[PDB]
Amino acid sequence: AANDNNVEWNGLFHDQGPLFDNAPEPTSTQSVTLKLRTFKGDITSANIKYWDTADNAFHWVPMVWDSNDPTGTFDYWKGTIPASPSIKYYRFQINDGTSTAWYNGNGPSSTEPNADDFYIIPNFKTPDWLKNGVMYQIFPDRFYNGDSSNDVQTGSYTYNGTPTEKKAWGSSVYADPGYDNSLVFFGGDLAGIDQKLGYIKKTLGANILYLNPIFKAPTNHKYDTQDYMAVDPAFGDNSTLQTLINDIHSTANGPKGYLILDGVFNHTGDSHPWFDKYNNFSSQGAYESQSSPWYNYYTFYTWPDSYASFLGFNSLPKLNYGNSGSAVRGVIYNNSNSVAKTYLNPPYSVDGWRLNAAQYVDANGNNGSDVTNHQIWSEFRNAVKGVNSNAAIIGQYWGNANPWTAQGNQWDAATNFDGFTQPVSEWITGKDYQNNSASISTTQFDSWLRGTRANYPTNVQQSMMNFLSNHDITRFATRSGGDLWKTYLALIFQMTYVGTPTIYYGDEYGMQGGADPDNRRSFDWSQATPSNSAVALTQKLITIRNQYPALRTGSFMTLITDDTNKIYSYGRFDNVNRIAVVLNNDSVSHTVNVPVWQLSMPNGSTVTDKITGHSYTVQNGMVTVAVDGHYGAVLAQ
Ligand SMILES: OC[C@H]1O[C@@H](O[C@H]2[C@H](O)[C@@H](O)[C@@H](OC[C@H]3O[C@@H](O[C@H]4[C@H](O)[C@@H](O)[C@H](O[C@H]5[C@H](O)[C@@H](O)[C@@H](OC[C@H]6O[C@H](O[C@H]7[C@H](O)[C@@H](O)[C@@H](O[C@H]8[C@H](O)[C@@H](O)[C@@H](OC[C@H]9O[C@H](O[C@H]%10[C@H](O)[C@@H](O)[C@@H](O)O[C@@H]%10CO)[C@H](O)[C@@H](O)[C@@H]9O)O[C@@H]8CO)O[C@@H]7CO)[C@H](O)[C@@H](O)[C@@H]6O)O[C@@H]5CO)O[C@@H]4CO)[C@H](O)[C@@H](O)[C@@H]3O)O[C@@H]2CO)[C@H](O)[C@@H](O)[C@@H]1O
Ligand SMILES: OC[C@H]1O[C@H](O[C@H]2[C@H](O)[C@@H](O)[C@H](O[C@H]3[C@H](O)[C@@H](O)[C@H](OC[C@H]4O[C@@H](O[C@H]5[C@H](O)[C@@H](O)[C@H](O)O[C@@H]5CO)[C@H](O)[C@@H](O)[C@@H]4O)O[C@@H]3CO)O[C@@H]2CO)[C@H](O)[C@@H](O)[C@@H]1O
Ligand SMILES: OC[C@H]1O[C@@H](O[C@H]2[C@H](O)[C@@H](O)[C@H](O)O[C@@H]2CO)[C@H](O)[C@@H](O)[C@@H]1O
Ligand SMILES: OC[C@H]1O[C@@H](O)[C@H](O)[C@@H](O)[C@@H]1O
Ligand SMILES: OC[C@H]1O[C@H](O)[C@H](O)[C@@H](O)[C@@H]1O
Ligand SMILES: [Ca+2]
Ligand SMILES: [Ca+2]
Ligand SMILES: [Ca+2]
Repeated sequence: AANDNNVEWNGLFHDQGPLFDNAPEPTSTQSVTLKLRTFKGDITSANIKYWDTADNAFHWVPMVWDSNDPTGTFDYWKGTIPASPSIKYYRFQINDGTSTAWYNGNGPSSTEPNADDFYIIPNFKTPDWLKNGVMYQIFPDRFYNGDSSNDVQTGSYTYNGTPTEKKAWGSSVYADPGYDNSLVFFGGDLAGIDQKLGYIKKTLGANILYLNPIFKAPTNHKYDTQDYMAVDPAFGDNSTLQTLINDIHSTANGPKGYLILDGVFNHTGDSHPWFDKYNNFSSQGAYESQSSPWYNYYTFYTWPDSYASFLGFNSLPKLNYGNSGSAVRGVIYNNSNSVAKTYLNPPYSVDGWRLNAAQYVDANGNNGSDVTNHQIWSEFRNAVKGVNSNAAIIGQYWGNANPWTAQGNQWDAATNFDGFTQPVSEWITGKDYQNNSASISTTQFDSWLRGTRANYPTNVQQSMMNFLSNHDITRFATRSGGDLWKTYLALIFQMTYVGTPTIYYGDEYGMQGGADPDNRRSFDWSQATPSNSAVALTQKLITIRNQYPALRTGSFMTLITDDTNKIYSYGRFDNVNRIAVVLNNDSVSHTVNVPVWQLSMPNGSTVTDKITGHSYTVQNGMVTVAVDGHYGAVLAQ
């Protein structure tokens, strides 16, 4: 490069990784020093332009040359944004004579952007164990029956005039005639999970567990809560939970673990004593009497048959959060003996909550996604973080969760459907996560990922729940036609991308299943061993991620987007590590010349494909590696 009235986008780069930001999660008193990369001697001037919420105006901070990278290929321009309590957003204006280019969260641009600027949210912190961990999701009843004595039997009890049905382990999940899909139980419980911690924390290596509902409820999924204060008898009791939490936190059976619980706070089941539609309690619920001490916990349009609920389901009456200081906000999160704080406090001390249907939480029966909804979650945050500043908060949202995270006063992250699940699904399987035809090329994939990451602050990005699938969508293995290689590719990408790798029990070995409830089959433990290639790779990958901080909290730079050969290469890097990931989304093999010079990997230095053990030597900024179709290489140094 040179001073030639031309700013070369290729050399330009910046994100909030260690090399470019010395304060990614600053306090009110820490200033943020930014570094921008450009080809050596490529520009003439560069400036940081930031909008400060303090005075609603833009501010200018001319940058100065700071240094060259070890390979003398790039320049690092420096500039500092002053320390203060206010949220700020910035972008860079890069000049080279008569040529100007802009750069922000969405990369280089010819015209000045007005959205996707980088974020600086003082005092906003997301739990680092979440950024650096690997999560494992479990749908309780279908993981492992560790205690058959608490098993729900056929006919044990009935719900809304329908007996429960028990299935032999491994059988189909669909209810037989006379029964209901939501009342089919396989016997999965807490003792079961406790007995299989070794497989989770050692065989795989995951250090975080997220469980679907485990509180008293009549269904098998349990989102129709009957009592948040008691573990459903079928899964055990509260002391069984205490034991499990102790074994999860234990460092004597593997790495230190963390437990995240599903919080269904937008509604309750219709059989919860506060509502008591079927009169299962001597107390009087809202449905039973307009005098009920809990009458105002709900919204009735025409008492008692017509009332607000979750998406029209009468079994899920919607809670009325009213205004600040309301009884409802008290039992859910404000009171020390509320659902949220009870489990966050001893003798439970869980590590976080997954906010179910979080966007709908509101007052008076409205559907949220408004001021009230956001006011509630920001109070929810103070409450949780007041009890444990390291307790994670991850909300369920299928689109852009920027409105619930970009101000650092609500959730730490969100279920990454839009930023991970969908793009990965369409790129590798040619299907969206509902299994309908939807394909995207590599260039598109890379563009989809960049735009979605730009929707969130860096610490949020690094805390997003990235799963290939879950209890509400179809199995990745099913969307791929059983082609286990597509699972390999998915895993390698998932374990090396930005965000919390999240495995939905079964995906690690390639489990199938279509739309609910078929996406909640019982875990086949004969497949749960390294003899299964998917499992072995999963474990291998998890070890690799835990080995390099760069894969968890490092920068991310796109390296190759080849739609012809279907090759995707990106680099994860920081002050100490440079890692080039090369993915082959094609069905045949391809030899790729990886431009590792982009990550400043010195010539003559060696790299190692952590996935095969095979080592390579960097020569002329490149590294040639052969990669099978639907597979990948993780060149690290
Ligand atoms: O062998 C296979 C090979 O061969 C071929 O395959 C063939 C196959 O052989 C054929 O048989 C054939 O099968 C097709 C499919 O048939 C299915 O059966 C049909 C049913 O018979 C029929 O009744 C049904 O019709 C309606 C139904 O009547 C309606 O009532 C309605 O029901 C919806 C839903 O209700 C209940 O859901 C529960 C949940 O289970 C429970 O967990 C909880 O939900 C909570 C969430 O879990 C939690 O995360 C949170 O979520 C909040 C979000 O909610 C909303 O998101 C929705 C989203 O909108 C949906 O798209 C989807 O993703 O679900 C999510 C989650 O709900 C909201 O939008 C978001 O914003 C929120 O964030 O909170 C909630 C609440 O707390 O509670 C709910 C409610 O109580 C039931 O339990 C559940 O089962 C049910 O689905 O809708 C259905 C229709 O949608 O229709 C089905 C299908 O037509 C079988 O069941 C299927 O398994 C089968 O796939 O054809 C196939 C061909 O494909 C093939 O050729 C080969 O390829 C195969 O390999
Ligand atoms: O901060 C630690 C830093 O210290 C040392 O760098 C000093 C340097 O010794 C000073 O000369 C420098 O002062 C000015 C300089 O007078 C001015 O001309 C220059 O203009 C910007 C141009 O900078 C160019 O970068 C480097 C180039 O990459 C090097 O190979 C070459 O030897 O030096 C130049 C800078 O002179 C850039 O490529 C051009 O496009 C720019 O037009 O700006 C500097 C600084 O404002 O101050 C430096 C303090 O940082 C060490 O040499 C350095 O390694 C340490 O990182
Ligand atoms: O979070 C909403 C919105 O915020 C955007 O940041 C700044 C923007 O940089 C500034 O130019 C404008 O005046 O104010 C907004 C904040 O209100 C961010 O760039 C967007 O992506 C984001 O959607
Ligand atoms: O068509 C399916 C094919 O996908 C490719 O990615 C794999 O390398 C092959 O082994 C497999 O047979
Ligand atoms: O369907 C394609 C689009 O899907 C979603 O809206 C993504 O957020 C967007 O980035 C992508 O372009
Ligand atoms: Ca130039
Ligand atoms: Ca059991
Ligand atoms: Ca009653």
